[PDB]
Amino acid sequence: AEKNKIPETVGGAAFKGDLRGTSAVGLGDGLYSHTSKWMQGNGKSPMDYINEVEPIKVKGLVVASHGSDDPALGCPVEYISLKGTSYENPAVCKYTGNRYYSDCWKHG
Amino acid sequence: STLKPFDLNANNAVRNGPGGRSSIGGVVATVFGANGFIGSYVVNEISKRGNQVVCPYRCNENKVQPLKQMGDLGQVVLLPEFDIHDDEYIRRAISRSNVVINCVGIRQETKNYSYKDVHVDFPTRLAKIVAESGKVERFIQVSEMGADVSHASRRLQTKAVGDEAIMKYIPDATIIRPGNVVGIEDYFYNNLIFQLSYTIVAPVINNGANKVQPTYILDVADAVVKILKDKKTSGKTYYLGGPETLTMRQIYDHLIDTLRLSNDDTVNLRYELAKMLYKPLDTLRTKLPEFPFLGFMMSSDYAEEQVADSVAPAGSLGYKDLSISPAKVTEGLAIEGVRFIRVGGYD
Amino acid sequence: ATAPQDFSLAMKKADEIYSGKTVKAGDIGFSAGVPLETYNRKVRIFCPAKAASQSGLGRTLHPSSKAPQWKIVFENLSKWENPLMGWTSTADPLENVGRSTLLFYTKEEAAAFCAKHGWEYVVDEPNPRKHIRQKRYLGYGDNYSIKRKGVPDLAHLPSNRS
Amino acid sequence: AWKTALTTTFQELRITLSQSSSSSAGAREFVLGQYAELKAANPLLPILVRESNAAQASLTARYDFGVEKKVSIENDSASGILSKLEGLVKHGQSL
Amino acid sequence: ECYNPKGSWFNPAKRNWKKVEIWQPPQV
Amino acid sequence: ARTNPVPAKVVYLLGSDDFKDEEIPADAFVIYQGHHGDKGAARANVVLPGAAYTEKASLFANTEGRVQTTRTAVPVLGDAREDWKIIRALSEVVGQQLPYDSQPQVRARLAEVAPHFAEIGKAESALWLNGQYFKGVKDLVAKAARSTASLATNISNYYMTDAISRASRTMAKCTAVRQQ
Amino acid sequence: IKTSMNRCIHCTRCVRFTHEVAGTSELGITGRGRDSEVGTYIEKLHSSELSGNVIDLCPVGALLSKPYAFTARSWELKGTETIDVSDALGSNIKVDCRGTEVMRITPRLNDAINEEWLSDKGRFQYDGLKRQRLNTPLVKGAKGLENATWSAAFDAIRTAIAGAKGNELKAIAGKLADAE
Ligand SMILES: NC(=O)C1=CN([C@@H]2O[C@H](COP(=O)(O)OP(=O)(O)OC[C@H]3O[C@@H](n4cnc5c(N)ncnc54)[C@H](OP(=O)(O)O)[C@@H]3O)[C@@H](O)[C@H]2O)C=CC1
Ligand code: SF4
Ligand SMILES: [Zn+2]
Repeated sequence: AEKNKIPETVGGAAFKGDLRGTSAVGLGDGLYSHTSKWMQGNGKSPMDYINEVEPIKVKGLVVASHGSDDPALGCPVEYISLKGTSYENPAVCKYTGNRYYSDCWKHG
Repeated sequence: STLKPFDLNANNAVRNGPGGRSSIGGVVATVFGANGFIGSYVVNEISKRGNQVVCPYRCNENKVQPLKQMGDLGQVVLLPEFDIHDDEYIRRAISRSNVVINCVGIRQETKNYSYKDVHVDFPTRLAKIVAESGKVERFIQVSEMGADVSHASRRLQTKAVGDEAIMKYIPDATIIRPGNVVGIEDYFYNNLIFQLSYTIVAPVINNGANKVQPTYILDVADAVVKILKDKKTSGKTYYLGGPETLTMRQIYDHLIDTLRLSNDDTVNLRYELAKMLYKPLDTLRTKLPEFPFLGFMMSSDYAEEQVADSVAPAGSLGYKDLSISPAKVTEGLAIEGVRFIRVGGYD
Repeated sequence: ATAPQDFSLAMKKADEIYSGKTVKAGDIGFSAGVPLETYNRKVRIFCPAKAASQSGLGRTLHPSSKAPQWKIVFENLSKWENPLMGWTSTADPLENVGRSTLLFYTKEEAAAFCAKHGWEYVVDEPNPRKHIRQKRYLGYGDNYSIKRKGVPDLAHLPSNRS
Repeated sequence: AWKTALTTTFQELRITLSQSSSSSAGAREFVLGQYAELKAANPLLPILVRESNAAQASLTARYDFGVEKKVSIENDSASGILSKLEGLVKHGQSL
Repeated sequence: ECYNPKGSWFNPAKRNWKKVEIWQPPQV
Repeated sequence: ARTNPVPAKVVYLLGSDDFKDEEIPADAFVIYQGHHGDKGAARANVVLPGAAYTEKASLFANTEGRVQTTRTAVPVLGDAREDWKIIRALSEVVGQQLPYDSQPQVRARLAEVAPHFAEIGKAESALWLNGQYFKGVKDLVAKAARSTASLATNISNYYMTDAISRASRTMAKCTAVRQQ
Repeated sequence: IKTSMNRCIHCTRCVRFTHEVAGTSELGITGRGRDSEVGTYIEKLHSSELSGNVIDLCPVGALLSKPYAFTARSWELKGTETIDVSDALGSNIKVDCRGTEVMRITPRLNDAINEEWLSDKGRFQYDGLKRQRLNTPLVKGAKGLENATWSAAFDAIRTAIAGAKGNELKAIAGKLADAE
């Protein structure tokens, strides 16, 4: 099945039905998942870690994301739009993978 | 010259590169007896061309050290614990292998292993294990020229019985049958030299009448490569004799000449006497461990195999069928090793 | 296009003062001492075109550019993957020398170098780049011209309507 | 007469000429005057007229089994072109 | 004998790092 | 061939995966030469691997007739070869050896067959001979009948038109997006 | 097309292309002042087959190629100037490769044929160059098409041609066959 499926993105930091940018690594071996290509075990993947973390509520229409708590010990400062975000469909920090959502746009 | 492919199924897909150390050859080989004199050169030839060689060895890290250099990263796989009686280990060793070469043999008996075990039981069990797999495409067995079922010596008789068993289980196996192999690590010239120099008297069975066809190690290794590069060779036995046939007296004389020995130290220990001096010592060997003091030469089996003419049969396959010209073992690079010792201008 | 007016001035002046003695084609290749099979390889003398992502003209043959832009490149040969680590393995000695270091100001310079070493070469001229805007949008004024929909029809005027 | 027999004889006919040259003027006259009649006589025969600025005028006929005979047509009048084509047909008959 | 590259003989699922999928002929 | 149609006994497919099914009599011996496995390869008794346009230095002519040439961006895969070399090797094997033995010799043969092929990168003007051709084919154009078809494109789906596009996953996604 | 509109400097190249060249008129500057934004006001997908060109036209990576996403950097790629066989236009392209893999295809300037524009099929069909590839000669048997060497395939073709004679041999050329 996976041999003839179109590579797709789940949509956490992307959209539900988009193409996934893919290189040809693992195509001969027969591996078609991102984590399978570099991890050969059966342990929990870092993607499994990041999904387990829950979205965090913030006030405002923009949140400053430094990745870590200290600005100089993490990702570059990033400003994420909170417009059109809810718990089910949160905004994502591209560097860290943290998820955010706000109710301010609904005048709350 | 045009490089010829290794005639293995689906090799054309996997193979890529010029054919060197870093190139990819589609040959994965399990060479039993890799650390031995014959096995090391076969491993060198296969691994030199970018192929992967699995070398099962009885635990000895210093003995298998040269095999580490033979190939690039991950090409020479050294398996630590090899036992001829362990089936599961043999299956694991040949798991990924598409060619298997068996160079496992004993020159002398001990208490742990006899001729019948190593030369008969191991070939049959390994033959069954290779046959059940199906992935293995080529099988090569190395045997002596003089091996025959109707042979006085037990070694050369058990070897022929094991070869027949292999031919029965695998019909497409090739039986390589070289003569006395000359090399830097050989047991032919080295034993003759040690006999001439560090032994009180050099006993020669009869007068050296027995004829032999010694061959150089590089020639046998190239013959192995030519066997693997042709599928038409399968199912055939090749008698890899040397270019020149020599009696043992000529070889002893020429060693004495090259070494510039003062005179002839060889004595006439005729047959029917070695058969009485060494006959109890064989039973001595079968109940004691391996001892450097006495071995190989000082056995009735050696005397029995030195009273016959170990020469290729007239109608037979040989180096010409493989398009190889064997190099003379009495001149050139082959004879350099004994030459370095003394040439009369040396020391 | 005017002048660099820097070290390149002395570079060009050293170029014009000095000259090289003529030798038969291919003779220098024997003096080089490299394997003679190197000269069996074929040569392409070309100038790289502009990358479509960027709008800079430095890499192109433009009067702005003062750097050598004509490369000698050799044909691509076999490449495979390392069985252990999947690295790209090669046996081509001349893989990156031409792209990296063989840069020439003029096509004749690269042709002279190839003929001096004995390499057979094919020169590919870059597709000419002319900075000519089309007649529809020749200038900023043309954006708001009457060409868009014609002269405004005045049949809607109340006087013309009545 | 002989114009009917090109199909039976030739598998293909090639007319190479230069687009604008003094040497190929006769070839151009030949192609712009007799190509229609030759095609009318031999409908299914491929008569290929191929041209380039630096091209050298020639008349090539391919016979059965890939045998090709090339005849140079440079600086020859349109009538001479026709005679040379007739000679090509006769040569094809000889085979 | 714990860590080896994924292209090693020891690796359970040995990797041939081929970047192209090969056509499989239809059966029979 | 046109005068007396003959049921083909051996069909050579030079990268043709879009052939009409009636083209092969279904008892013919089919040799497929190409670089993707598709309808052509499925119906082949012998498949000969060939390089793609990214893997070979080859000549193509435009709709305007301008001759342009490809370069070898990436090396050939597996036990595949350049297509003209495959055909010349087969010619030697079958007993009709072809004169050329190198790529420049092939280019010279192309120049002999058509002089414009020597002028790579330049479009050559065509003499206006179209009227004389139609005067030549007077009887044939009369032979041609009328069909109950309307002038329209033959491209059903733009994203998939050749074997490379059909293999492409991205083109399949584009087609799915358009067809929803 | 992948979008990161946060990186968008408000040039109007994408809008001007979509209007003047592509002619689908889908993109516009919606908004006033600093919060002005570029894109379709509704949720719409860019329909032109020239859609890929906005990615090259975008100076600051706000519009990017989704198939070629996070796969390589520019300095890693070797570019070879070749032509596109997707159609008979013969668009001049630059194929960027890392090792043995083609990573992306972008146009080149040729005012004669393709000013600097490339169609989406030509731009994104490199994906199908990694799939369903033929690597080895295949000769048919009772078990189907099976691996064979070049000599064996040529022998089978020789045995087949021996039977056929004259017009029984037939050749069909494909869309991507070259002149040689
Ligand atoms: N003069 C020659 O060299 C000739 C050799 N041959 C034949 O070639 C074969 C080997 O040649 P050669 O290499 O010279 O012999 P060697 O004894 O030099 O090589 C023997 C190999 O077999 C291994 N071996 C022996 N017994 C056992 C065992 N019971 N279990 C596991 N491994 C074992 C040894 O490993 P370890 O070192 O741990 O014992 C060694 O690696 C022999 O059968 C010989 O008859 C053929 C013609 C002439
Ligand atoms: S071309 Fe790029 S930067 Fe310019 S408006 Fe469009 S998306 Fe923004
Ligand atoms: Zn962050």
